[PDB]
Amino acid sequence: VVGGTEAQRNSWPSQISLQYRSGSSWAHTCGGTLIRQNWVMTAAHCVDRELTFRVVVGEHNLNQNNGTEQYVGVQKIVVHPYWNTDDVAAGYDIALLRLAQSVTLNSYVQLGVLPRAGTILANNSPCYITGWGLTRTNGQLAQTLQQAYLPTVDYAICSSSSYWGSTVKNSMVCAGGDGVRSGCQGDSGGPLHCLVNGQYAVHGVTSFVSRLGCNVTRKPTVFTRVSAYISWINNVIASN
Ligand SMILES: [Ca+2]
Repeated sequence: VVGGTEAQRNSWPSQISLQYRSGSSWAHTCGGTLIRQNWVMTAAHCVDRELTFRVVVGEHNLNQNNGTEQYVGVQKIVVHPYWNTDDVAAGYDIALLRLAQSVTLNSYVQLGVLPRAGTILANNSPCYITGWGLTRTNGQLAQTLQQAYLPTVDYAICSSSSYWGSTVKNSMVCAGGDGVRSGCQGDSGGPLHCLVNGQYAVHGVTSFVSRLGCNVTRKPTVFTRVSAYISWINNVIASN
């Protein structure tokens, strides 16, 4: 997250850290959202490579013990059937991870609230992006969970030639683009939390930013629109 601020420890309890094993140690690679005690929602491009993955819930500071973390391996990976790693602009950047064990819910670990199917947000709706991603283009990961206010940019405006144009589809949600705040490498797969009916719900899965850089004027961070995948998500969890 570029242009963000440290979030109050565990103020976004459904946020998870997706890590892979590198030799004898682990490394953060993506964010994710806990949607069931044993299911995590993240981006398909986060699991393109065949490595060993693990999920950490109740995390805040990646480098030290907070006394609230729970570590669990990934037992099954279900990527959307239409995902094409060579065409992220085509969409379908969403994957579901079945955890090897069910995590314990508590003050630091809670399930994320998903929107109703088909729900589209009005322009400039209040939302927040959270993650441990780069805090600057070509920079380095944040040690502590970061958050940034990132209001939405509706499809009409986002798909105009003045922004992303044809690159963005209705199956995506755009947010930010103020040139100061944005998601960045490492935030991928993470949530876009938006206030709806007095309640924060996860409306997006961080997917991509401009090739030119993370925080670019008129190049909002693009997210997979979760509300377009409710049926698929429900069919997978009630089958696996
Ligand atoms: Ca920690």
